[PDB]
Amino acid sequence: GAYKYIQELWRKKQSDVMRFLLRVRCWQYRQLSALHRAPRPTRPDKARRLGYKAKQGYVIYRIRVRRG
Amino acid sequence: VVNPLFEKRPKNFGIGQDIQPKRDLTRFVKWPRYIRLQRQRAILYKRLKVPPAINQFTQVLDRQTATQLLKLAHKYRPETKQEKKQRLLARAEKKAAKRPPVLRAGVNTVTTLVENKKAQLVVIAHDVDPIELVVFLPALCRKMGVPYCILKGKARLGRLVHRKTCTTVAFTQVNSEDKGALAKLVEAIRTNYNDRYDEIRRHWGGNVLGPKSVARIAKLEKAKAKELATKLG
Amino acid sequence: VRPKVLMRLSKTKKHVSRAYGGSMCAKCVRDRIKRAFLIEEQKIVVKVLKAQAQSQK
Amino acid sequence: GRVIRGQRKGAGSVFRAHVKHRKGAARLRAVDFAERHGYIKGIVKDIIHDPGRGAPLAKVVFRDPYRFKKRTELFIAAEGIHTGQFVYCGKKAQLNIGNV
Amino acid sequence: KIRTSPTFRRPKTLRLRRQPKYPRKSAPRRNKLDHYAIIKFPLTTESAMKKIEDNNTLVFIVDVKANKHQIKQAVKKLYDIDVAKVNTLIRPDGEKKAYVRLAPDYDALDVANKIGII
RNA sequence: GCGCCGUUCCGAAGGGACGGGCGAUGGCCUCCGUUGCCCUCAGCCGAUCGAAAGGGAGUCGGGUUCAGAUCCCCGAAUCCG
RNA sequence: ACCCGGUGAGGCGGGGGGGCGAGCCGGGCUCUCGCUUCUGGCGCCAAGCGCCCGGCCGGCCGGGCGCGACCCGCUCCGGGG
Ligand SMILES: [Mg+2]
Ligand SMILES: [Mg+2]
Ligand SMILES: [Mg+2]
Repeated sequence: GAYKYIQELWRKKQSDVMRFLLRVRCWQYRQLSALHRAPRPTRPDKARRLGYKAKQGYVIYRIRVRRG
Repeated sequence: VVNPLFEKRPKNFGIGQDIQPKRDLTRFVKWPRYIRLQRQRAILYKRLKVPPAINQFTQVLDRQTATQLLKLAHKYRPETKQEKKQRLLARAEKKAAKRPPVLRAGVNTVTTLVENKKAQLVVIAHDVDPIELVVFLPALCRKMGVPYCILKGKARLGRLVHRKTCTTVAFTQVNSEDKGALAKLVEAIRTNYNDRYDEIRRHWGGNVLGPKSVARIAKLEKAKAKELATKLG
Repeated sequence: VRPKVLMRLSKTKKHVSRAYGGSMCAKCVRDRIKRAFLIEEQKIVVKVLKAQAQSQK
Repeated sequence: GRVIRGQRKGAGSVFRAHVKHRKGAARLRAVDFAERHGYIKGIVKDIIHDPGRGAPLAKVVFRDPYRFKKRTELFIAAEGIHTGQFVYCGKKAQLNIGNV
Repeated sequence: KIRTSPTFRRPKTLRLRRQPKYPRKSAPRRNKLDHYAIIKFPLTTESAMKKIEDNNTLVFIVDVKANKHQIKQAVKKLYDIDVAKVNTLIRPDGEKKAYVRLAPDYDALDVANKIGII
């Protein structure tokens, strides 16, 4: 299906498309607050690997950690 | 006839002459943070060097073809929850006393039947919020030889089905009544995309500056052009 | 008197029957009237001189 | 040994400034359409002495060109400005003492 | 619609009132500060009897959570008599001594003999 | 990490009120209050605490107790709603 | 991307419209301007024009929109980078 293509597409991070997406996403999330709700996952495939399903009561919070 | 007491009293809206009126000020609103984020995000999508795997979603199949594609997809809409109960009631009455072809939605079912080589036309919405779901699918339809089209709005594609949003729609099988128009749409979509996918790969994105900076650079270039014209004569 | 007492006093006890009553003294009132007349007359003179400048030019 | 006096001055709570009797911050007018293109006139109401400052300040009353409300500003009174004086402010203003 | 002010405040959205499906508690709590519970006893002090005989009052001992209007309505209900005014103090014992000044149509000595104190 | 910094600083920070329109009620359905919606209006400044000597409306005389009196009694007023 | 200053984030950039100067044969073109300086006055909640419709009997009473107050825009203006 589509999940294996999405999986190795999230794997190959050093490519131009994925570096562009990580740069735009990191910029947008840096403008966002330190702790907020993402109503849908940014990585749906990795969420389904970790155990996230699409039903009521499964919430995802996007938070930031100060690096160092 | 007229009343001579009706004096015309114009206000001179000069600098420091009179108070200024409440004119339109939509540009100078101190907007909230989410509006200010979502505007300059699209501004950065205009500015930054967009790779062709994201730039392929910027070309949309036009309106006159999209209306015919919606007219074709309206005939083969999937079942409703009430229509499922009606068909189960009819099956129960038949038990007491061939399925038609429908849409196949979802990137999983769509890509599985494209590698199974069952699709004849694959509809894509251009405006998915995680873009990595649908990046591989145009080149995958290129390799499998499947016609793919890209349309504006996932809401108008998800209201063909009885849901909210829908990314990819596959046209697996059609009847004999809806074959010729389907072939005429397949031919136009194929000559739009599959014949010219290599130029889509070569076409980079972005590198478009803002209008003020473009106007300033164009002013300096036209000034230097007028200078280099008037020295030669 | 103290300011919260002024609810008790009548209307005539708190101001004077005059333009700018109880806010400005009468000398500065009549000076402000003279100024408000004379700056307006100066604007009329400047308008007449501008009309004459447009008449010559 | 102990924490030295220059280190104790940086912490605060004793060595802070005495800003109670001070009237306010001596700040100019912000940039706008009148400061940018033309000019706008304002009267000098009164000159006051500010504590903790050798320079005297001036209450300059401006007229707001956008909303009907008289603004006040704490200008730094230069030597030669008297009360009842029209201080102009803008780009098209003239060059004399009591003008920015 | 044109933007008049440059500031963008929060728009006045619609909110609803409390329409609960079931109340929080089952029964409303009964008045534990009853009229009988708010008046403990009248005093039989010689000074209190001198105050009753002279200044046409009644001296009561009251729970500390009371109001002057509560003492007034409590005396009016449980003694069937009109009250001119109520003067309250809190004793160092803990309870509230209440000098209830009555109206001069009734007699303080007569109502004291009626309620039994002497 | 218990929590810390920060008081206008990286905030959609108002629930307020004049007038008009509509429907629902209440009272000799006269005329007006009460709430519900919509149109319309609006700058503020930082939630809150912080002086029994700071600002702060308005009470004095006589008499009375073994102990209380600008408080209790009498006679005079006065402030706010 | 990132940093600083101001604001109640109030006219920022181009294209229009008009006037004042120079040269050419009423016309286009390079540039400036855009209404306030003898005075311790006042200045908001539109005057004027046009197009509408609602009720009453050409007349009476109550309202809306656009000009006045140019248009298009993708960062609030600047300063670093
Ligand atoms: Mg220390
Ligand atoms: Mg307090
Ligand atoms: Mg105090």
